[PDB]
Amino acid sequence: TPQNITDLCAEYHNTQIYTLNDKIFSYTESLAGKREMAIITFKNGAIFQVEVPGSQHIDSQKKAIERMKDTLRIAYLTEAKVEKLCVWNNKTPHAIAAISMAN
Amino acid sequence: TPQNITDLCAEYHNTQIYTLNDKIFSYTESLAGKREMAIITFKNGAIFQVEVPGSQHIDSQKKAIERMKDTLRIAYLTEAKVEKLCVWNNKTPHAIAAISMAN
Amino acid sequence: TPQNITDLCAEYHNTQIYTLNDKIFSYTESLAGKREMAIITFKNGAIFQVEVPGSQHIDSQKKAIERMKDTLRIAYLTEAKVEKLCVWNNKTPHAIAAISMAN
Amino acid sequence: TPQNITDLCAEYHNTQIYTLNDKIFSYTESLAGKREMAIITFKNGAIFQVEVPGSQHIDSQKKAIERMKDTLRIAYLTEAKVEKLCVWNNKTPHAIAAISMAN
Amino acid sequence: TPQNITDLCAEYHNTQIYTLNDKIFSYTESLAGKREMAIITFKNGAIFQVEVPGSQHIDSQKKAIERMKDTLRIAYLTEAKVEKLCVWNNKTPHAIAAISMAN
Ligand SMILES: CC(=O)N[C@H]1[C@@H](O[C@H]2[C@@H](O)[C@@H](CO)O[C@@H](O[C@H]3[C@H](O[C@@H]4O[C@@H](C)[C@@H](O)[C@@H](O)[C@@H]4O)[C@@H](O)[C@@H](O)O[C@@H]3CO)[C@@H]2O[C@@H]2O[C@@H](C)[C@@H](O)[C@@H](O)[C@@H]2O)O[C@H](CO)[C@H](O)[C@@H]1O
Ligand SMILES: CC(=O)N[C@H]1[C@@H](O[C@H]2[C@@H](O)[C@@H](CO)O[C@@H](O[C@H]3[C@H](O[C@@H]4O[C@@H](C)[C@@H](O)[C@@H](O)[C@@H]4O)[C@@H](O)[C@@H](O)O[C@@H]3CO)[C@@H]2O[C@@H]2O[C@@H](C)[C@@H](O)[C@@H](O)[C@@H]2O)O[C@H](CO)[C@H](O)[C@@H]1O
Ligand SMILES: CC(=O)N[C@H]1[C@@H](O[C@H]2[C@@H](O)[C@@H](CO)O[C@@H](O[C@H]3[C@H](O[C@@H]4O[C@@H](C)[C@@H](O)[C@@H](O)[C@@H]4O)[C@@H](O)[C@H](O)O[C@@H]3CO)[C@@H]2O[C@@H]2O[C@@H](C)[C@@H](O)[C@@H](O)[C@@H]2O)O[C@H](CO)[C@H](O)[C@@H]1O
Ligand SMILES: C[C@@H]1O[C@@H](O)[C@@H](O)[C@H](O)[C@@H]1O
Ligand SMILES: [Ca+2]
Ligand SMILES: [Ca+2]
Ligand SMILES: [Ca+2]
Ligand SMILES: [Ca+2]
Ligand SMILES: [Ca+2]
Ligand SMILES: [Ca+2]
Ligand SMILES: [Ca+2]
Ligand SMILES: [Ca+2]
Ligand SMILES: [Ca+2]
Ligand SMILES: [Ca+2]
Repeated sequence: TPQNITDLCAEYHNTQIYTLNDKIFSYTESLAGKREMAIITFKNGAIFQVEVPGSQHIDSQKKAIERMKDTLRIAYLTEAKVEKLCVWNNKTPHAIAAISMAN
Repeated sequence: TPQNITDLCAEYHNTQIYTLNDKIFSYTESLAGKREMAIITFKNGAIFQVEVPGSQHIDSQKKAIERMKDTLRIAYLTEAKVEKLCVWNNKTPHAIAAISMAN
Repeated sequence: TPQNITDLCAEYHNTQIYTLNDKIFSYTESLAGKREMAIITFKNGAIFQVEVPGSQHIDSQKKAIERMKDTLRIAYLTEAKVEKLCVWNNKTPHAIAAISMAN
Repeated sequence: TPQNITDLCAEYHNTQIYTLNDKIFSYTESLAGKREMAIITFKNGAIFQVEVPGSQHIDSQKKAIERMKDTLRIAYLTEAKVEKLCVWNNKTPHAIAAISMAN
Repeated sequence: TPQNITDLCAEYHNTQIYTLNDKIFSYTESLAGKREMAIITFKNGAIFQVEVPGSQHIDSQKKAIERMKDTLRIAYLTEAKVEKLCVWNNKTPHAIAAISMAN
């Protein structure tokens, strides 16, 4: 089991770490059919999504996807500093696999 | 996959973007049978609903509807600025499909 | 579809409106068997319940009943001003059907 | 249907009301197998549990037990004054049936 | 039934109490397949996980595992003092069984 976000992300092909050290600049969420997703941006221009749940996901991931959207919303509203995001770079916008927060 | 609320909105027939750049003025919620819904308003007079779940909604939208009501409630209680809403303008009040929050 | 709490409330028999314009004074909840409910009070002495879920409630209402109790708890904790309640007056205490909040 | 915690409590055998009028001093929760429970303490040394779900609870209590643990966590974190707890006194620690908050 | 975290922890093999008396330094959450987990850190260098759910967990633990991740997130965002953690020390990072907060 990895002990940090960087090591976790390195377990996956098609992932990279973005180091933001910044609060989330905007938060977007959609309930439209086939676009049940969230999109966040940062002041530097980065745009990331939480993917629409789908065939690329195993059943163990469905609760986690819902948790990640909960996390991003509350981070946005508390202005919480996002340290790193582990993201899939084989999707546009890049898709969030993991997030770390620190003061 | 779209990169913002505007492009997302444009993927659907009968939707429109409203730009509010304002906090939610009022939040209303009902548990009454056949009226399990939320209604928000803005200072400018805009009134928007999250629809009662029914046959216009595919199963994947169900969770997303419940999430949208959570988001609108907490956005209200935190006085969070709403940037844009993507809505179905074929319903009265207009029905929320997506929301973006930013300053 | 109604556009406000008053018009919603009018769609049902045995309901009335209270206009509190005040924060919730007290919040109570219970997990005891057959009494899985919440009760709220206002400074003016009004007492209201979210009913125990039951045969009088259609399946679509079950999720809404849970949400209502979530809303009341967070409204209480943030000292959010309640504008109006729509309640059923054929129950004792009067039972909440819908709520509106505005600053 | 009762109108307050004291009357609700009096509808059950092996219950009593504690009147704390204080915030929760400590919050403990466990995910360990067979001890999926929460424990609260008050500064006066009183200790209470939310029981591990079990055959002593009817299905309708299952959601309400989960709500109670949510309520105690957020009360702890917001330093909300707990007015009274109704508890079953044939358990050790005494088991929470209901809570009121006021202040 | 135990009355505190130290006694609860002692009912299990391969556990120990860590006494932190400090807020969470970092919170990390992942939705990546087979790594649906959370990791927290403390200023002192301690790293702990909430395990990916697996065959080492019974059905009654599933909801509590989701609850714990909810608790850690909100503890982190509130800068809540964590008193103790009961952890499995035959996992790396050590795996959270129970948490107590007090300040
Ligand atoms: C920083 C890092 O870890 N790795 C690389 C990487 O980063 C760029 C790559 O993700 C491309 C993919 O198109 O997007 C660039 O950002 C765009 C923004 O694109 C949006 O945000 C990213 C993160 C993706 O989700 C993408 O799908 C989104 O559309 C766009 O919104 C606008 O801001 O323009 C920038 C490019 O200027 C990534 O660039 C990196 O992040 C941006 C925000 C900015 O900080 C750049 O300075 C930074 O490089 O690939 C690039 C390729 O040049 C480099 O190798 C990075 O080192
Ligand atoms: C009785 C008691 O509470 N602790 C013992 C115990 O503690 C050390 C032990 O848990 C080892 C792992 O076997 O880890 C040491 O911490 C590492 C950090 O490791 C991470 O956090 C711990 C808690 C585990 O989850 C581990 O899997 C994680 O990797 C590591 O991140 C880095 O910071 O280095 C430290 C020190 O090696 C535990 O050490 C204790 O806790 C740390 C935070 C610090 O306070 C240490 O000074 C302290 O000893 O075992 C040691 C003997 O190894 C002592 O008996 C403790 O009393
Ligand atoms: C973005 C866009 O295309 N806007 C055009 C649109 O806006 C009006 C329509 O959306 C109509 C359709 O009913 O409602 C108008 O607003 C009413 C308001 O309606 C409630 O809120 C709107 C957003 C809808 O969800 C309705 O279903 C709701 O009932 C009433 O509650 C209010 O009392 O009165 C206003 C009219 O003043 C929309 O008005 C626009 O948005 C409002 C909030 C104001 O900003 C107003 O100035 C705008 O015009 O249709 C108009 C036609 O005049 C324009 O073409 C807009 O571009
Ligand atoms: C109110 C009391 O508080 C503590 O002393 C517990 O050990 C008792 O069992 C009871 O819960
Ligand atoms: Ca700010
Ligand atoms: Ca702000
Ligand atoms: Ca901080
Ligand atoms: Ca204000
Ligand atoms: Ca006050
Ligand atoms: Ca306000
Ligand atoms: Ca204080
Ligand atoms: Ca207060
Ligand atoms: Ca601080
Ligand atoms: Ca405090």
